[PDB]
Amino acid sequence: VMMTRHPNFLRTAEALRPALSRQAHPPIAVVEAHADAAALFGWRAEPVSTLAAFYQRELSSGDSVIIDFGSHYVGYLHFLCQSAGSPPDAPAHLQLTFGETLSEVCEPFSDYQGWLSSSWLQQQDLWLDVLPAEIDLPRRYCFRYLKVEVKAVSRKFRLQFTQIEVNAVTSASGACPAATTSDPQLRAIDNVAVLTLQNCMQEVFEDGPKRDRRLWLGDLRLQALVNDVTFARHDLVRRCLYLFAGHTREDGMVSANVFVQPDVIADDTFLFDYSLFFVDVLYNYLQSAEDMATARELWPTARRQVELALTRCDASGVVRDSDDWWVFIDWQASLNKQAAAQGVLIYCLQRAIWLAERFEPELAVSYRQRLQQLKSAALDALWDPQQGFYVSGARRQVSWASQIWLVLAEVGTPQQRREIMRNLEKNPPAVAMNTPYLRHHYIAALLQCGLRDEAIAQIKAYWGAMVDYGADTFWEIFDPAHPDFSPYGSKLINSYCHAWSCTPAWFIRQYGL
Amino acid sequence: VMMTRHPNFLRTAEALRPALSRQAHPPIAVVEAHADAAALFGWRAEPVSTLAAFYQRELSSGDSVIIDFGSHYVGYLHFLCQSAGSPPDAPAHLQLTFGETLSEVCEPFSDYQGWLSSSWLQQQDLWLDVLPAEIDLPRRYCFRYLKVEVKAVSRKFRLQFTQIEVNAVTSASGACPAATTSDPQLRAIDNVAVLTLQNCMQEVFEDGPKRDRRLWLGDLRLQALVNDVTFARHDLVRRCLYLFAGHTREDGMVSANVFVQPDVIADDTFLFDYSLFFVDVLYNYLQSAEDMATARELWPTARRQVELALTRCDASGVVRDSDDWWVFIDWQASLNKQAAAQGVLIYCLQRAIWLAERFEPELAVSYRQRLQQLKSAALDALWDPQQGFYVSGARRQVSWASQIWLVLAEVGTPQQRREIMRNLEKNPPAVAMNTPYLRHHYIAALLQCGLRDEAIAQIKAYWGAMVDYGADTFWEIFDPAHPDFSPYGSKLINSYCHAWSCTPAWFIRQYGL
Ligand SMILES: C[C@@H]1O[C@@H](O)[C@H](O)[C@H](O)[C@H]1O
Ligand SMILES: C[C@@H]1O[C@@H](O)[C@H](O)[C@H](O)[C@H]1O
Repeated sequence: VMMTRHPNFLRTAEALRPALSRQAHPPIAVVEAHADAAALFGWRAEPVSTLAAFYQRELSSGDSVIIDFGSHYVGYLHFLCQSAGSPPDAPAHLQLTFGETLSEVCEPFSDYQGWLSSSWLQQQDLWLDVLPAEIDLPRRYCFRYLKVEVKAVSRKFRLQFTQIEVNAVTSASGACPAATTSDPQLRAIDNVAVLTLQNCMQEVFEDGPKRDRRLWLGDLRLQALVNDVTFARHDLVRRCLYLFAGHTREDGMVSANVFVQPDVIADDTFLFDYSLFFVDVLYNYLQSAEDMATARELWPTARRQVELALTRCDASGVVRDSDDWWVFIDWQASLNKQAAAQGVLIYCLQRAIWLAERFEPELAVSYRQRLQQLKSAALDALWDPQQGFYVSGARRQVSWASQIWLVLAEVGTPQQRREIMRNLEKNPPAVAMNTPYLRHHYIAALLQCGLRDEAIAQIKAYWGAMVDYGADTFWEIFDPAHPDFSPYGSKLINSYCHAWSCTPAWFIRQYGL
Repeated sequence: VMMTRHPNFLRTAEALRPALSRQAHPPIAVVEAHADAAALFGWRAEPVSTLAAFYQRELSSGDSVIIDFGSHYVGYLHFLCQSAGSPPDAPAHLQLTFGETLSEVCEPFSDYQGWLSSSWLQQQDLWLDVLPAEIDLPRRYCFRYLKVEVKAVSRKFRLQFTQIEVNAVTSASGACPAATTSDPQLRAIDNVAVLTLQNCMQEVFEDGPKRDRRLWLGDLRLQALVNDVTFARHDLVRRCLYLFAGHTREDGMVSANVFVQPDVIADDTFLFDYSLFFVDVLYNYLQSAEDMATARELWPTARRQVELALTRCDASGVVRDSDDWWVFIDWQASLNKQAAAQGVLIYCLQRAIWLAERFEPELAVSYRQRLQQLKSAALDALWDPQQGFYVSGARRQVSWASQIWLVLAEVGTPQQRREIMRNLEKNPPAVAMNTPYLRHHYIAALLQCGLRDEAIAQIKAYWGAMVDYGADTFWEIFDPAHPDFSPYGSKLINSYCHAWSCTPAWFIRQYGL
């Protein structure tokens, strides 16, 4: 897999690396876990003591506690501990376990049976040869709960903690305007959304601070919108644009995600939709930041994503389907992706035209003709009048995703599109949405068709459910009908702070809901 | 338990802290373990590749190897490793296990049952967030074999080690005269002995570098003898004398062992014999180093150990017996210790007299009378003519230890004592010796009675057995009839480099065997 580096673009990205603010926080309580069928993933917390009382305890082999930090934090653990009893005559062996949910410190990691690496699960053994001890752990953890287990000391002495804190980090340490909304339930959702984005904003826009700690293009697109009306760090959107542009496949296609440690390496994973989203991110960045220099410099990268995407169309102007993981759309293994991909192409071509009008007017003429072909081809090949929905693939599957994306693409007439959104509400497709990522687009489609009250009710029903369940930050994965669901094969390795799920802040602020 | 600090003595000890020499060593092979009934603790090594070939390997989840370092080392692990395949998209989770014997990296630590802390078992989990990686582990390990297990990486990449070394440490980095002996089997034993002492000589004379990494008085006594004819670091014997003298029980009794991290703390463990051995260590130090200043300064400490010990005698001059752990002698739970303790008292009183002659002549007069009382009382109460052995305790137990110590004490006549050592041949006592520590004294008793050929044969039979089994260093525990034996409950937590077992070097060199 041949790649191409662009030193000029990478030097621009490097110069825009943000400083991180570091800030200490103590935890709020010691708790005990109780298995409970009717709770957040089967486990309930009960407060048992303050921390001042825990600092008086003298722990022996086998003793363990769970520390509730009170909110969701990303950062570095610091603690002090010391001996009690006789002079300490052996190392103290501890085991630490970190969780975003309570369930992550109650279910054993040894039972994880998924296709992501188990190494993402947060855990650390320590051997203290000398007491008293001052410990600053080097790895960055993302957690609310911390389990501390004394695996082994000798019978001659006991261990005693005197201080525990987390040093939390973020690049979103600037001001953040308060939301106007007079609706208390939307306010609560906005608060959770903003915290979600804050913890994801680091040296790049990370998708999730526990996992994958990495810049992805689909995620970036949504995060940039929220950033726009919260922390307004346009320099960081610019940095992330130059990163994707600075290291590409040799034919010019941008990667789905980028690493920045130990140096900038772009992944060998390529997605039809994420590539095209480079165009929409560049367009939204121009609108919000008003930086013509950057948009002009990066336009060729955007244009190239379109040149390459258009080669996937057959003679009749419909995107070819295949069984490999060629486009993302949602975490839904049974989803045929052809129709949704057609919609993404048409959506992003439209933005390529708006950009072309400024930087390459002559090309906009032919792009406009091409837009028309694709929309017509979508109607001819994909629309099914009897069902009132678009079908996808050789077996003519009906999904939510197909409808959402072809409505956003503005295929057909405004009243046809409004009729489709009513059809979802009264006659729901079989293949459902699994992520707040895809739900974001459902909301956008509702608003675009002037269904404003329906969009408000939908934000409240879906994201309000996560809030009512007790979420501090919004989740990577959420299907209300199956709250245990994981595409990875364990809810333990899902992310519970994922910024592609924090767009309600944008909807609420931008549309004045 | 009230203690007393002596700042003057501790400042002298601190000023004599030795510099450590650090020196790099590569391992010699990759091996595979095979369960084998007739081998060193049930496990046999087979070489499978060089290290140059292992540095070409690309390891995935579940792969593991065993690295043979070729000898016994004490020090710090350094290695480099890097990614292969796709760009690394998750942390690399490794598990390291360290063993002095092969069995320690083959038997699972999770099965350890014992009264010593399991935290002594050497083990370390690592999560590498970034590759390539340069790793220098901070803890000091004592090992020959190293197991390296890749617990988890993702399917997209593999791990590849490019260098592995141990940085070995010791304070015995000076010259060391070669042994004269023309006997090839004694030469082999001397080589193993010298390496044993070398690894135990650190910032103090440690009893064992894996465990307990600590200065004990009984161990010190034997280590100082060997030091005398090998590395000749008298400054270190002096340091260790001032440590025991510098922090005592409030009534003046020295502790059995001393900690030196984070500061000097003497243990709350007190042993009749180890306390008295302060006298013999001071005496041997004067003979070898010729340092009258130190011996004069520390004489009051020595004298006080005798004052206190003599209070354990009844009116008739026999030491009172009890079932608590009041005296050490050997790791033998079934041993009645009264007779051996009587012998240790008489042995150490004799040295207190030789010291008193120089620093307090008037006291030697009464000590000489007391020596006579104790020897007489030993004959009257403990000698059994019908059996030709000394008995110990109310149940008149016959042990090896009783005979050994009362012969070293020079109770009775030279011929009586020679007849006792012959009797150990013809009617071996029921309660056997479990350590090379006690065996050292058996050898000394043989030599003292002029049984020189028998002492040579006994060094060869016992220590030669450990060599023939494949030992790089001599062991803390060794009963030939039960090689699996542990007073701690698992052979995993025994020490396999214990300097109280390296005295053959002294015997061989000092007596020109
Ligand atoms: C497809 C890509 O990878 C998944 O693991 C994460 O959910 C990420 O947010 C998504 O954009
Ligand atoms: C009794 C004392 O402690 C044991 O654990 C060690 O074997 C040490 O060497 C010994 O001197």
